[PDB]
Amino acid sequence: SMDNFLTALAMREEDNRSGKLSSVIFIRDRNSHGQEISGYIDYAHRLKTEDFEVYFTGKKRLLPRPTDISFYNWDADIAVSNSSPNYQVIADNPEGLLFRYKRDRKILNVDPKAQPGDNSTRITILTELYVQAVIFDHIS
Ligand SMILES: [Zn+2]
Ligand SMILES: [Zn+2]
Ligand SMILES: [Zn+2]
Ligand SMILES: [Zn+2]
Ligand SMILES: [Zn+2]
Ligand SMILES: [Zn+2]
Ligand SMILES: [Zn+2]
Repeated sequence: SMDNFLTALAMREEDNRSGKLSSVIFIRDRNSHGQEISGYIDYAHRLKTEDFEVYFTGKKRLLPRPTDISFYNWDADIAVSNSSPNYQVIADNPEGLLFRYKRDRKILNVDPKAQPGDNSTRITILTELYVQAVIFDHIS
């Protein structure tokens, strides 16, 4: 069933689809072969390309992938920044991991504890689904 995580995504689905809101989902967890993974997911683009019923009904867990905005698997020596339709990866250094929302050109600092940026909020989701889940919400 849905805990805080899927409820949070369900609450944001309509506005992500329509473009009123653009959410980036940070998940740190593990793959199914015992390695930690983390990465940043463009929620609106995933909605556009996948039937989210699979996730809402618990048929599959949402997880970050190498094709997402950025993705890490330290055990596997993988760290990639492919960007996404809605976000460009613009910096990654001690001052922050920075994405730019392409439509409005505003900068998001997407470190899991970051001060997120203009018209962005960050919320940690308490969920048993993942080691850490953080949602950044950008109001365009
Ligand atoms: Zn798209
Ligand atoms: Zn697409
Ligand atoms: Zn739906
Ligand atoms: Zn999948
Ligand atoms: Zn490890
Ligand atoms: Zn940090
Ligand atoms: Zn706002």
